[PDB]
Amino acid sequence: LPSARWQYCGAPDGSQRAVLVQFSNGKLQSPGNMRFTLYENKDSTNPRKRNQRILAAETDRLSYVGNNFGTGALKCNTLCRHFVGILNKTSGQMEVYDAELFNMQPLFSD
Amino acid sequence: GGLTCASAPQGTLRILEGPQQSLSGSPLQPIPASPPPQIPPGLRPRFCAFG
Repeated sequence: LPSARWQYCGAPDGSQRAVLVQFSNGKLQSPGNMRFTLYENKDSTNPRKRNQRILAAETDRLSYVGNNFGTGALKCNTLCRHFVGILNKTSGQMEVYDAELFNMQPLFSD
Repeated sequence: GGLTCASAPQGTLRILEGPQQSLSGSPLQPIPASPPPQIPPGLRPRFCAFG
């Protein structure tokens, strides 16, 4: 059975994280036209706030927002951990990195 | 300079931590079964007739 040699190159300080997105309303038919912007909290002194992040995705018609804090932050980001594996098919080596999962949702204000 | 959607993942790995089963010995009871009530040895009659 096909197997890969596992390596956690991972994050140098653990400060580095990749970014996974999941859309609450399904799959994006055209993810190529989306612009993602990652926002971080300016407060680096508060351990609670220093890991707060917002991911915004803008389309022509709607905006999506995901956050890793508050109601929008969901349980899967903690109870479980997410990683990204980059497999080199030639070497059979899989490099594994920490990942952060954002659940994306639509933007409207009264 | 922004973030763009990349190629779809080709596979998923789900990790869980699991221990294994031991041999079946099925040691039902310390002193097992319903041990039967029984005769005290010898006993002897504790009663006699008159005469």
